[PDB]
Amino acid sequence: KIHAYTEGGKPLRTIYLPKLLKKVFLDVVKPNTKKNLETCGILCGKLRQNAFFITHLVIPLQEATSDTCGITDEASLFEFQDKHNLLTLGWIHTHPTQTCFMSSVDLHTHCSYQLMLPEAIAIVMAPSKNTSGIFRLLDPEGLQTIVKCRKPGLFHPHEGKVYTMVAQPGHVREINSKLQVVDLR
Ligand SMILES: [Zn+2]
Ligand SMILES: [Zn+2]
Repeated sequence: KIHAYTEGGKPLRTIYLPKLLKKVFLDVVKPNTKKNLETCGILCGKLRQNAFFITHLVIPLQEATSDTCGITDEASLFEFQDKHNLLTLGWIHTHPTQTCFMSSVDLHTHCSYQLMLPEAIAIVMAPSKNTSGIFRLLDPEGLQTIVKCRKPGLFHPHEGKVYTMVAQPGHVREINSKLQVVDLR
C-alpha cells in the first residue's frame, strides 16, 4: 500500500501510533503544563513484520524548564526498556505556550534518536494553540547539518532546510491500538 522514503531514497518502515497517545500524554503531564514547564515522554514499542508498533509511552525522570525538558536519569529509563524489551521509536514533548515547531534544542535532541533509528519521530504538542505535529530531520541533509553544527548557546538558528513533517500514513499511521503509559517519575 503506502510507503515512504528519506530524502536520500532510503525506505522507512511504518510506525503505528495509537490515536489515544497524544491526548493521554497531555493528561499525564498536565500538572507541568499548568505551570508552563515542558515535559517529554518516550515512544517505545516493538518491531513486528517489518513495521514498528508504539506500545508504551514512558515518562522518564527529567528536569523541566519553560523551554527545555532533558532526561536526568537515563539509567532507570534504559533499565526499564531493556527489562520489557522495548525499542526507542521517538519522543513526544509539550510547548505549554509556544506554537508547534522544532526548537534548536529539539533538533539537536532528535538527531540522537534518528541516528539510531532512521524512522525515529518527534511529536510536538502545543496545547495552548490546540495544535500538534510529527517531525523528523531531513535525511541525510538535516542530520548532517545538526552534526556539523558547533554554534554556542542553547537556542541558535540553523540555516537551510533541516526538518520536515513526517509522511502520514506512510511513515506514521495513527490507528486504534492499545496503549500503556509508564510514569517513571
Ligand atoms: Zn520543543
Ligand atoms: Zn545547532
